[PDB]
Amino acid sequence: VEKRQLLTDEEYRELRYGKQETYPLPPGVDALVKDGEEVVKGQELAPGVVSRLDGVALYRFPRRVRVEYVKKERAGLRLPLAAWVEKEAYKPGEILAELPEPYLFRAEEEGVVELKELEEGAFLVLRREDEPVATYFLPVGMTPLVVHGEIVEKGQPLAEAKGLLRMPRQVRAAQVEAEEEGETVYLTLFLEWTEPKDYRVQPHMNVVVPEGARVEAGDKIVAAIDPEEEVIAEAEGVVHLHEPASILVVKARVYPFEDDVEVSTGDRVAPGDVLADGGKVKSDVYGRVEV
Amino acid sequence: SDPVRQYLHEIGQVPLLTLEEEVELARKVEEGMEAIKKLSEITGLDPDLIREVVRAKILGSARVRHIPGLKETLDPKTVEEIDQKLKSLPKEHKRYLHIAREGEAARQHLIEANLRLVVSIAKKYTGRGLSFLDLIQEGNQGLIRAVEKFEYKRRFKFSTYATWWIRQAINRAIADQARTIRIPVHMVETINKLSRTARQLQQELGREPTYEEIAEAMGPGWDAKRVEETLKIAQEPVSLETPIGDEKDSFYGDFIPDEHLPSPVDAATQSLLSEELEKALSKLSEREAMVLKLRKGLIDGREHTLEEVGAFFGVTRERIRQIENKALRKLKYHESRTRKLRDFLD
DNA sequence: TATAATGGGAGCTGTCACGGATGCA
DNA sequence: TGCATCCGTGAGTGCAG
Repeated sequence: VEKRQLLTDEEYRELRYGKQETYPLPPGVDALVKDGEEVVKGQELAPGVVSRLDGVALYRFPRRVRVEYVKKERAGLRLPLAAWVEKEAYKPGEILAELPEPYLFRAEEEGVVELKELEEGAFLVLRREDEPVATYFLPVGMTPLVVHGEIVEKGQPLAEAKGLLRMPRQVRAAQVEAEEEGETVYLTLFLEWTEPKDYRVQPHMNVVVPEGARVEAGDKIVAAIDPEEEVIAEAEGVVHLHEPASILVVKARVYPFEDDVEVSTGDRVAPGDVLADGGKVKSDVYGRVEV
Repeated sequence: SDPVRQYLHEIGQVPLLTLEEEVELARKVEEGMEAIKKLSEITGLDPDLIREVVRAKILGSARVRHIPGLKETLDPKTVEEIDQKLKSLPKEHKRYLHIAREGEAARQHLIEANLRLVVSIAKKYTGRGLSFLDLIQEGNQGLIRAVEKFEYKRRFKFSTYATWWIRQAINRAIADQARTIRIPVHMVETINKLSRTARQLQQELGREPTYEEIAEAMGPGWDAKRVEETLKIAQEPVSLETPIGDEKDSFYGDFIPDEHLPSPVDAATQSLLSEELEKALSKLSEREAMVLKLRKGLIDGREHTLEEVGAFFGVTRERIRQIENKALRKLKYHESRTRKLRDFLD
């Protein structure tokens, strides 16, 4: 564009402020893409929603926040020796034993049943007086034969393995300590796995945490007007944003940082200028900053 | 081409907010104000002086003026200079530079986002002394008030609170500029109180009320005299070019004689006085027609009582008040032959 | 100072003739 | 390039009014 040229109002905003467009999704229907996400025109954004320019999408108002909470704990399982595959750990989805025929996994303590089902798989915790007595781990292929809140004596069948059986997908076998007796072995796998808990964000509320940040206990996931109805992060976990109000498909360029930033928001800049972190990150395009 | 339909278009551009974006922008503003005084107790500079500097950079250098009330003339040197000892801060303090800048920017999009509302209020306030637009600006003017004084925490939609400051500033301008002679707003206030209560009187009477029938329905402290002189200042002036006739080659102002400037009969009269009175000073004595010629003045006058008359006359104090008497006395028999001074009393 | 309120409204009519500046096959 | 076509400018004197 040349000196002494006539730009309409929109043409001025383009040159001066940047292209961008916001799109609503039918409330509840979810996002085919996710925050931070570089994407281009024509790209499907939701069932009815399709973007028309280029850029980095951005989430407006997540109605549903989910916290994959992290668990690392010991649980055991006894199996035939002629049917398990020796490995010193078990990546998710991994097959760890195959049984000639069905082999009932039986209790090895007396107690009441605290069933904790997962997507695929199960946890079984027995407990006498409220101290917990033994934590068994049924993998995929083993189908429980108890209910939550039930009584078992020693040696009655808790579940039945049938054929191949393999770790689940969400759930890890960190280390695996084995010991044999009889024609069998009983594993104490130092399992690792995470559990979803979907929180509700309200119009008078705002999630104050990025997509996929680390929280301990005590951390704050969401603010709101009165201190109650605030959502705090019960214990360790990481964050996932689902179900936004609508998504602004800006056309800009993103640049993460690690320490003190050097440019406040509002600032204009050209390529080669020093954004933040001492001099490491720097501008790509001509543009205006949004810290 | 038509200056309203134009503004009606620029407005149709910024889309209407949604309940979230209402609270989001509302939210980001309140924090940014907090962020400024927190950001002024770390540096001690000054709340306003700072806020203006946050405003400068966010809006662009397109605008800058020494904001009256801030103590430095806010030239883009003291904005770089002060954007510097500001951006000089530790990430946990210069934390709040980022907070203000973000909040100022919500201010903007919250005003721009609620302009349609003002339109549909000032729309109802026409035919009142102020042009549609003129009402709009005054309307928006208030709308600015409404953001800097909103509390999203009260859970109100923004409409509800602003629809007060808008119509507070329309009504103030409708009462502070409309009249060629400006009158205090509280006097306007009570004028319309006649207009309204007289109107019902008439609507009950089958005829217009008298002064008295007004002072009654107006209540106590209201007599017939005081409704009268109230109207006679309600009275709007009339145009000097108000057209005369039904062709138009005459102007109501032409039939108006200029009585300030002296007529030629007049200004001639003053010269045959101020000289045919110098024709009675040096005719009988010119130093007793000088001590009395400074008991007044041939131009400016010189008349107090007893104090400069006692300073430099030549003689003593109550002795010039005697040749003051023989000054006059000589002039009352002086003007019994040159009787050409009577005619000046008309 | 706090339910909520978010794009206007009247056009006006029956003259004429010339000269200059702008748009278009 | 020549020629529609629009926009802006004028449109008598004085006196009563």
